[PDB]
Amino acid sequence: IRELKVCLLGDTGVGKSSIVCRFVQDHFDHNISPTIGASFMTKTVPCGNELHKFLIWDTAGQERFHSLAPMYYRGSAAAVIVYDITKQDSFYTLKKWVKELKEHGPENIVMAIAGNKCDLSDIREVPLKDAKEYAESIGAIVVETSAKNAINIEELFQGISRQIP
Ligand SMILES: Nc1nc2c(ncn2[C@@H]2O[C@H](COP(=O)(O)OP(=O)(O)NP(=O)(O)O)[C@@H](O)[C@H]2O)c(=O)[nH]1
Ligand SMILES: [Mg+2]
Repeated sequence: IRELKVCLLGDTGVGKSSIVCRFVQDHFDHNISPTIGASFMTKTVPCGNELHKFLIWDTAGQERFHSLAPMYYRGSAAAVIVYDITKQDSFYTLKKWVKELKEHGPENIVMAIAGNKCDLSDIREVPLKDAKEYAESIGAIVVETSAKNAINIEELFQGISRQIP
């Protein structure tokens, strides 16, 4: 068993809790309420010839909670930074989280970007190519996901697993 601390960063409403909830519980609630404080969940996944037990810290995205964020991301093997493909604002917040992360988190932290709500493509505001370049220009992976339709949730975490010895 290889314990991996992962933290979720992103603006409110982007789907951080929905992603974890899909990953861990294989469940989606359209009426999932916001997170107050933080939420911890865990899932063990076989990767190569070793087990990866993800210790997932799903942080509350709301403004009043930013002041509590360094507590969860410090000591993290990886950080999942989530935007909402349907709101471009959520994509600039992603950049502000990346910055804080390169300044206050582990020197060697795995960066993964999730372009959540990809099922709402008919209202897309963030092209995949723009997110792919940004990810490449920061040594991060990018996957467009949908917690709703279970698209690339498992793959998002296979992305983290792949970038570790
Ligand atoms: N269509 C669609 N809706 C989604 C998807 N993921 C999340 N949502 C919806 O988006 C809303 C916010 O989801 P949530 O997971 O709470 O986001 P959050 O970033 O965790 N919220 P908070 O930051 O306040 O804790 C909810 O209504 C949720 O059902 C998705 O892939 N597709
Ligand atoms: Mg939440």
